[PDB]
Order: sequence, then C-alpha cells, then structure tokens
Amino acid sequence: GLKAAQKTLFPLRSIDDVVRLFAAELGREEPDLVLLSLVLGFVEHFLAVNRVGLTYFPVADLSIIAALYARFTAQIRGAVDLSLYPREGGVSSRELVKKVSDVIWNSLSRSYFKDRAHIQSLFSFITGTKLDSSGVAFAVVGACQALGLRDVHLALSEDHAWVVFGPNGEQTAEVTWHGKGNEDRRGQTVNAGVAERSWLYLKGSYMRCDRKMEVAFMVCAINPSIDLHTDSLELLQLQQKLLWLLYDLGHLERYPMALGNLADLEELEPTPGRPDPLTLYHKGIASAKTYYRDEHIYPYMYLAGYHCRNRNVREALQAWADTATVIQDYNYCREDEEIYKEFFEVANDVIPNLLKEAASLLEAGSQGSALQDPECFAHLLRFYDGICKWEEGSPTPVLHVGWATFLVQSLGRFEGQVRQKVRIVSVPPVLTFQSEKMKGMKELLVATKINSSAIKLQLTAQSQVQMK
Ligand SMILES: Cc1c(CN2CCC(Nc3ncnc4sc(CC(F)(F)F)cc34)CC2)ccc2c1cc(C#N)n2C[C@H]1CNC(=O)CO1
Repeated sequence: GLKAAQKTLFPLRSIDDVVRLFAAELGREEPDLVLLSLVLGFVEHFLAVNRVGLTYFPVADLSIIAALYARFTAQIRGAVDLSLYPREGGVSSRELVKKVSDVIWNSLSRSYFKDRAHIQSLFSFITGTKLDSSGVAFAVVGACQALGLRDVHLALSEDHAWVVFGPNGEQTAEVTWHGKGNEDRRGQTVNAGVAERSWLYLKGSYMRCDRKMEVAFMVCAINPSIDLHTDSLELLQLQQKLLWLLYDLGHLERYPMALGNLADLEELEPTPGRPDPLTLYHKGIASAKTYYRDEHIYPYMYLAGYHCRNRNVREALQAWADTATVIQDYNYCREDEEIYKEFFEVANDVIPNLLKEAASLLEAGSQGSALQDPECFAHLLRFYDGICKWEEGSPTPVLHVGWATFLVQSLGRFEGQVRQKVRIVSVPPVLTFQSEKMKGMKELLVATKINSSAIKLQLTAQSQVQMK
C-alpha cells in the first residue's frame, strides 16, 4: 500500500518490534515482501554494515521506511506498463515476467563485486543499486507482488533461484544469473536443466515457494556477519526469533535448509524449551524426504557439520555417506561446481583432519573409537561409492589423482583387522557398492598394507604406469 494497518507498529525500536511486524504481516492475506525486505535490509545495514552511533537498535521510523517503499514502487510501476501485458485468467505471461526481470536487472550498478555480503535485500537495491544473484530473483517476485501478480513465486534449488508463474503455476522462467562466467538464460525455462539431471535443478524437486516461504527465504538471507571473525549478536537473535515464528506457523515445513539454519542458530545459543539442534537437523532431513523425494544434499551436510564440530566422527561419517547416497543419482554437469567443491573439501580436507585427530586419540587410549568401528569404515566406503556413482554417465568426470592420495590415507587410518570386518556383498557389518569403481576396489580394501598404487589406478581409471 502501504495500508494504514501496516503502519501502526512503527517506529520499530527493537528486535521484538521487528518480530511483531513479521507476525502481523504473516497473519495477513499476503505478507508484503517489499516492506519486510526493506525493514530487514535497513536493520542489517545499521547493525552489520555501519554500526557508527549504535546505542541499542537502529530505530526504523515510518517516514524512512515509507520513503524507501515509495522509491521501489514508483520505480516498478513507472517502468512496467501492465496494459501492454493483458493477463488472461489472473495469470501472468512470460513476456511480463521477463519485463520485470529486465527492469530490476537494468537498474543495477554496471560493475560491482557480486559475492559481497549485505547486498541481498531491497534496501541494497534502492540505496546501493546492488543485488546478489538470488537477490535479483527475490526482487523480481517482490516487484510482481507490488504489481498485483499473485501467481509469480520464487523457486529455489540448493544453489540457484528463479520464478514460477502462469496457469496452475506450471511455467518456469530464469530471472537472474548463476555463477561466474556462466551466461544467463533469463526468460527461458529450467526444463533443460531438469532433463539433464543436474544437481543445480534437483531433477525437478526444487522448492516452489508460496508467499510465506518467500518470507522464510528473506529471513534465511539475513547475513549477521560484520567481518571474518565477528557476527552481529542482534542480527543472529533477530534471525533466530523470526525463524521460530515461521516454524510455529508451519511455514518451514517444506523448507529443509531453513530448518538447518535454525538448528545452527540453536547450537550457537539455545532457546529454552525449544528442540535440540539434532532434532531440527532431522526435521530438515524429514522435510526433504517428505516433499522433495530425498533429493537434497544440504540437509545431510548440515547434520554432518554439526557432528564434525562436536568431533562425533561416527555420526559425521554416517551423514556424509548419506550425502553421497543422494548425489549418486545425479549427473555431474557444468554449473554444479559448488557441490563438487563441498564434496572435494569434505573428502580431501575435513575427513583427513578428523581422522588424523582420531588417530592421535586412539594412540592415547581412547575407547569406542570410530577408527576401531567397522561400521565407520563402511560409512567411509559408502561416501566414496556415492561419489564414484555420481561420476558414472556424467558429461564430465569427478575423480582425479588429487583425490587418490587422500583416499589411500583415510583408508589406512583404519587397521586391517577393522577393515576386514566389513562384508561387501554383491547384488545379486554389510555394505553393497553401487559404483563400478568401488566394486573393483573391493579386494584391495582389506590388506594389512594397502596397495596404494593399485588403489590409485582403480579410483582414477588410469590405464598405465610410468614407462621407465
Ligand atoms: C551447512 C553448511 C553450509 C552452509 N550453507 C549456508 C547457506 C545455505 N543455502 C540456503 N539456505 C536457505 N535457503 C536457500 S535458497 C538457496 C539458493 C539461492 F537462492 F541462493 F539461489 C540457498 C539457500 C546452504 C548451507 C556450507 C557448507 C557446508 C555446510 C555443511 C558442510 C559440511 N560438511 N559444508 C561443507 C564444508 C566443507 N568444508 C568446510 O571447510 C566447511 O564447509
């Protein structure tokens, strides 16, 4: 509007005042995405970007917020003439969606660092003419809502955002860029990406937001970071309280990564009476299994990271094995590089450092060590099996000799008598391999001294050894 009822809580003088505003908007027919994003971006700017003069909370006065809102709606309504795009049946056209995307995109500063923090909100769009990639998609949806286009909604994968719209909400349209050097397909569907079984489009099991989930997205998008080593306590608490509000209203039910975000916040500072982080990570995994065919990677990564921080080697390895069992049914495609990076870092840095400490503690007499548990060895094997199966039939390889050295080292952290106890069973502690690489590695996995050269040959499918 702003409508009179949206104005009565101002000025916002505290975190709890902001929560009351989110609660009022979430109780409305449609929560005002533009209003809420401006408020979050305002508060984040003066709690994380520029804290000069801060005495408690940056008071958000109505005159300030209303002027920003007016700037946004004047820009959108001046630039998008709806009479040029007749709406058949309350649904938007592809040309109208592309026009709004063009308006947002064409407003952005010509050159700036797209990976900077604090450029996610409409506050950054208005005051700095800067948005990150998914911020552009959110802004398109907010502009569409301001124009009355009730059918345009945010669509989210684990590393990209676009919009759905049109009859039955069945159309998709790219509205922003993805990655760096990748060239944008703004205005096109996501059907080629779904058909190629890339992780980026989740085989079609991506999130189709309603307006309440779009509120949850902007709340996840809060960035409490002040710099490398310092977070805003105020912004952490604000994001935590807003996630619990959404949780209680049922709006995180279909949002796995938001549940993992909330679990991370509870780990940092638990709220009395609320579920433990572990309960929340498992709800996030349950959400992915229930609504998204268990095709999401990050619910298991959230869990693994928690167990990693708590040096629970057994449970971290189980969660990473489960991450690999999801990825194995994808094809590794160009533009999936973010998930390749995460698996690379887990295999080649995080697991080695975890097992190195476990080895030292074993030498110091620890009991019940993961390194003496055959089920833990099986989890390590299943992790590599899913990565090898991922690679099968992909248009580009995954493994190379730079993975082989760490595999050999991690295998060797388990004594031969532990590795011997895993029974590897063929279809048609027990483990079945899906990948041909790990099936051929089976015989090598139980020798007292692991044949490092033969392991490397099998993992990289290297044909030959050195001539001389
Ligand atoms: C937990 C976590 C994170 C945190 N992320 C925060 C942002 C979350 N994203 C989103 N969240 C909510 N909504 C959306 S909507 C959307 C699409 C968009 F809209 F943006 F396009 C994205 C997105 C995804 C999770 C990173 C790496 C993690 C883990 C855990 C592990 C392990 N194990 N790892 C790998 C390790 C490897 N090595 C290391 O040293 C340390 O990390």
